[PDB]
Amino acid sequence: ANIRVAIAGAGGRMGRQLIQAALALEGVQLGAALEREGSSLLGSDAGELAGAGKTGVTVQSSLDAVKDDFDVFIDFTRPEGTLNHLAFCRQHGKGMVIGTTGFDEAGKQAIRDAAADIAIVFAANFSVGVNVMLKLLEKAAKVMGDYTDIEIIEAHHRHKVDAPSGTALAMGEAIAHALDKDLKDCAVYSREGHTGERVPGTIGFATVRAGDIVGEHTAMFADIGERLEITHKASSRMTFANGAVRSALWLSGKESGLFDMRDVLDLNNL
Amino acid sequence: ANIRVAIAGAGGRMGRQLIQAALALEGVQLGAALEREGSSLLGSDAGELAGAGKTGVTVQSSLDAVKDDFDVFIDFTRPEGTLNHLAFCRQHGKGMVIGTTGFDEAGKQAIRDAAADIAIVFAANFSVGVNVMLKLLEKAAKVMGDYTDIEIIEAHHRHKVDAPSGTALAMGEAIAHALDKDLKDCAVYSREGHTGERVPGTIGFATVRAGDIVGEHTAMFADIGERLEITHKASSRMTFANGAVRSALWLSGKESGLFDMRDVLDLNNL
Amino acid sequence: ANIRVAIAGAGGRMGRQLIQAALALEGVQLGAALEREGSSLLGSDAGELAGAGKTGVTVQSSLDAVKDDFDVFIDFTRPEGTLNHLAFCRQHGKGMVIGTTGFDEAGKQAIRDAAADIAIVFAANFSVGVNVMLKLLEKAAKVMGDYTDIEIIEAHHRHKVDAPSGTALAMGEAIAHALDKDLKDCAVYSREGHTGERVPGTIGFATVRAGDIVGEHTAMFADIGERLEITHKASSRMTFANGAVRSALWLSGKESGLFDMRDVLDLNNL
Amino acid sequence: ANIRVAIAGAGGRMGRQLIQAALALEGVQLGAALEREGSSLLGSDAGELAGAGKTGVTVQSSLDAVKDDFDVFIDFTRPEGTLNHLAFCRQHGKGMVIGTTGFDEAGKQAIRDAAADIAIVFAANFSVGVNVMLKLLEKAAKVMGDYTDIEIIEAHHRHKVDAPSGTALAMGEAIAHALDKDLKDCAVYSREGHTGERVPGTIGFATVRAGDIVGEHTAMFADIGERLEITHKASSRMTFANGAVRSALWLSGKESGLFDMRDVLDLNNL
Ligand SMILES: NC(=O)c1ccc[n+]([C@@H]2O[C@H](COP(=O)([O-])OP(=O)(O)OC[C@H]3O[C@@H](n4cnc5c(N)ncnc54)[C@H](O)[C@@H]3O)[C@@H](O)[C@H]2O)c1
Ligand SMILES: NC(=O)c1ccc[n+]([C@@H]2O[C@H](COP(=O)([O-])OP(=O)(O)OC[C@H]3O[C@@H](n4cnc5c(N)ncnc54)[C@H](O)[C@@H]3O)[C@@H](O)[C@H]2O)c1
Ligand SMILES: NC(=O)c1ccc[n+]([C@@H]2O[C@H](COP(=O)([O-])OP(=O)(O)OC[C@H]3O[C@@H](n4cnc5c(N)ncnc54)[C@H](O)[C@@H]3O)[C@@H](O)[C@H]2O)c1
Ligand SMILES: NC(=O)c1ccc[n+]([C@@H]2O[C@H](COP(=O)([O-])OP(=O)(O)OC[C@H]3O[C@@H](n4cnc5c(N)ncnc54)[C@H](O)[C@@H]3O)[C@@H](O)[C@H]2O)c1
Repeated sequence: ANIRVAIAGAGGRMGRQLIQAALALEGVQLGAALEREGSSLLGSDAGELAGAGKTGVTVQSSLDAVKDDFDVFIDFTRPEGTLNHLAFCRQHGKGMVIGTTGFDEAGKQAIRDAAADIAIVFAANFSVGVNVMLKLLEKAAKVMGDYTDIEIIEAHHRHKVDAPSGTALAMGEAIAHALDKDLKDCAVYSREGHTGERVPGTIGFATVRAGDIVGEHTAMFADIGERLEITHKASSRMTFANGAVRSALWLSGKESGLFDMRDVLDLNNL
Repeated sequence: ANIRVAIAGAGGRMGRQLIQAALALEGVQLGAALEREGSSLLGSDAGELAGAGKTGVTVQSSLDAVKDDFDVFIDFTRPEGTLNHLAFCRQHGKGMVIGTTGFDEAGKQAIRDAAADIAIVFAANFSVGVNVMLKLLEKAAKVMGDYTDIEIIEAHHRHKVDAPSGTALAMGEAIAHALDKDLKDCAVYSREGHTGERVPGTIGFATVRAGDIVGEHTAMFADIGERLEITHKASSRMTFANGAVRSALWLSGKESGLFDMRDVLDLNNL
Repeated sequence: ANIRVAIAGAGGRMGRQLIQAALALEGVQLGAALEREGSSLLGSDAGELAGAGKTGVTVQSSLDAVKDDFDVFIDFTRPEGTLNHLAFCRQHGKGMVIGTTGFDEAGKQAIRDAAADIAIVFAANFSVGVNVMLKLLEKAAKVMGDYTDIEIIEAHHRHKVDAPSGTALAMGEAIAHALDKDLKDCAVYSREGHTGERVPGTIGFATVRAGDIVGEHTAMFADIGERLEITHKASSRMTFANGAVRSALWLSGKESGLFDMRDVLDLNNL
Repeated sequence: ANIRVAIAGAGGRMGRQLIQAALALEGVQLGAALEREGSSLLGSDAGELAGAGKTGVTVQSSLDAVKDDFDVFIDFTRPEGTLNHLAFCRQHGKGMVIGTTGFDEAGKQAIRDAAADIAIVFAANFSVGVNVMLKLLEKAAKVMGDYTDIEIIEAHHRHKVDAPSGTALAMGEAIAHALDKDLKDCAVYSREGHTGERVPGTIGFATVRAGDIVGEHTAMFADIGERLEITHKASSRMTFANGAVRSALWLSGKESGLFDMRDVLDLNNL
């Protein structure tokens, strides 16, 4: 019952979860369900896709076709698709929640630029948990980070291709900044053979790849005699679907500006 | 080389660690080393006790004997001993770092009262780690605490007699307050047989007792799809010795008032 | 391409997973797909249900209807349903893989009795992982169990109603037997207030209930100076679907007898 | 009250623990306490060193001086020292428990050779826990190792110089053998940048270095839907002192042969 949303990528891993997350969320209605033209346009929506009910909400291929059908557009697709939707939403004040990744500089640039006519939440990671952990780790670095050893460990399924995750990296920068240094001057990503002694001031990263682990991140601050650990474990991708939808909702009343989860979660004044 | 400290309880589990912690700390000198009269007054100090060097600093039995020998008094003994030292330090402006526990109301009351003539740091738990975790858990409860399930797990050695630790309890109150409720209205300490379903809004506590674990505390905030955990592991009692000494030092320049670790660590503005 | 299986409960939480697990497994074909008569008999199978392909394999309501369609019958339904299927399979030598739980003594009794005419794998827990852990914990108890403190911790989602899980309980008995004692003479399930000291020889159990955790079990053997932990984490119910299907397959060539996972996994000679 | 032992290295990190472990153990008496000639020959033993009692047992510098004073010799010193003691014990049938590491091939060779005249327990790691875990991990690999991803994670204090520990390496070989392959053909020790996908069949190792962690080892076997983890956490070096002393005792009645913990712990028939 409020704000309607459109879900681009409706049959992809993220669009389904996004449908379930949307229904399930209150204060949000499911306006449109896009997919691209050429697929089996997998039975005009419903629980069709999102294994849910049925919903007279049926998947489509046309942006202008639905224009009056949603208020906020949520995208977890591909940079190229995004940029198109971006142009349309921008044309007709339609807010975006964007979680597609891998833009090039030009990519990102359109986004900030579309951001003065529409309201956009753009974020790398939409898990609330993760966004809080990043805030915590700062504080934490404030008082313990200094004199404590700092090591980040992250585990992911056997098909993740980049080591150490992007979240581990953000964790790393979050801290290094806190200590007001540069991640690049103090990071160590590998430890094989005779290393000699751990170097004070660095931030080691350890990386585990196995099974279907969706994502676990732990930050450690070790002194002599005690350890503080802050771990975030994602159990399923619903974790981002939930936080995308929460932000769609938060966009309510919002005319324009570029935002992220700190904005949504008000981690700022926190 | 600065501020000298006296260490009451010099041959007890805490007084040794406290000697090592003191030497090792910089900006602090070891002025006096008390024990009570009647013991083997275990070879007038040194590495004697604290397995350290030797130090022309030799253990004693007389408060007035050392009065000019230390500036700050650190006590991890017994309420009764404390109250005495308390009276002496109070007489002659001598600051206290107090970590003795188990006062009765009258106990605590003398303390606050001695607190207008001398400067005292009185704390239940002097581990920095723990004190930060407690600050974090609040913040955390702020944004996730609400709609997330909250469970505290703590492990301790097989001779701890009270379940769930005092730290778990403080963890619990730290949160419940954050959510602005009462720990007493929402706590669950045991789960045996047919419980039926977990009740939204409660804070379960699980308690593990085994071996020589000095102390591990984990707070969990579980949603559907993700978990944030904040764990503090004490590896040795040096963790409190360190933070007692850090507070002794912090007391420098301090005339009077009652304080604790939030004060020492400035967790306040944090 | 081999052995066909029928999946009773085809639209329940377990029957879908069981369909996916079956296709995906090799050396196994999907013969029949039952549901009971009266439901929306959720579109005669396929990826219909198990979000899979389509499969000319369509859900049904009639046991005799499919009799020539499967070789082994897999049941994760209700005791009452089971007992029926049981009678049919027993009539016409059809092997069972049974994972339905909660029989009464009479229940279990039919099962052992059907077991001399057909081959049945009956198990409480069909996760391979868990079945290995239970074997390990014995061995383990053999050499460390004795003089080490033993504590079992288990976490499950907020709608589990019985504390401490059935797996924790089996873990407990697995050990107690190893030490050749009785679980009932040495178990402790709760620890609230002044407990006094941990009692040598007992097996404490700690129980965590939160979010959507599907199931985590940890067994601890703590001495002075070291801890051995054996943890099994279920990430999704596919873990049992997989092991049910593996047993269906194992049943190949098997005329009759009652078996379980130790049999399937040959944990016996292990 | 039985078997006396001599402890070479009596003031080193290991010799003290070894004294405490010895007294504390029953069925073992403390015969001699060596150190080398030139040190402060730290007050002829007692709780002197091992912070224990006093013991008319006083530290020495002469092997022949004590020859009638102990039955079994325990060494955690240096290869060079070892080789000497080795020659003496060999001369006069005196059993050895050896935990000194870093021999060269010639080193090891003397040992096996001294092993036909005296009885020696020679082991890299004397923690019982670790020795059981290694046995478990085999079994485990037997049934799950194959099709599961295998990752070893180990943490150690900030002054350990070799990555991945020797225990992680032994863990690795223990498994690889189980699967009957070669550790060297399937190990991966580092994961930095674009790795591409995890390769089936390898054994990744992740390495954490921080604070004063004495040693934590975890072996993981991950499938789709479940994980089995076997973790061993050393809390203090007493863990090896205990197992050295247990082996000294086990040596009782033993004339000659080369042995290790599997022998002591009978992990063989296990
Ligand atoms: N930021 C976050 O927290 C977060 C989390 C998870 C994934 N993601 C991102 O979300 C996106 C979705 O990934 P996914 O796992 O759903 O995988 P996927 O392959 O299932 O997603 C592809 C989806 O996008 C649609 N799409 C592709 N190209 C398109 C085009 N040109 N025009 C229109 N529709 C197009 C596809 O039709 C499909 O629906 C990715 O960019 C991923 O990087 C982000
Ligand atoms: N607050 C913290 O973070 C923290 C942490 C650990 C322990 N503690 C507390 O510190 C204290 C020390 O415990 P401990 O493990 O050292 O055990 P312990 O038995 O070793 O401590 C006893 C010490 O106090 C001395 N003492 C006892 N009674 C005395 C008296 N009447 N007058 C003078 N000296 C006296 C004893 O002589 C001995 O030195 C306890 O109160 C404990 O509750 C606090
Ligand atoms: N042993 C294991 O490792 C294991 C693991 C998980 C669950 N289980 C068990 O498997 C079963 C399935 O649970 P579920 O989560 O799929 O939940 P569910 O509610 O989805 O399962 C019910 C399914 O059984 C069918 N069914 C019910 N009554 C029937 C009847 N009289 N005749 C025929 N069909 C009938 C329903 O139609 C439905 O398909 C339960 O008994 C559960 O205890 C066992
Ligand atoms: N195998 C195990 O499980 C295990 C565990 C821990 C350490 N270790 C080994 O045990 C040994 C002890 O290490 P440590 O931490 O006690 O450190 P350390 O520096 O305290 O040990 C040195 C000790 O050996 C003595 N020593 C040195 N050279 C000697 C010589 N030539 N002749 C006689 N005495 C001599 C020193 O006097 C001192 O007592 C090392 O080899 C270490 O690698 C083994």
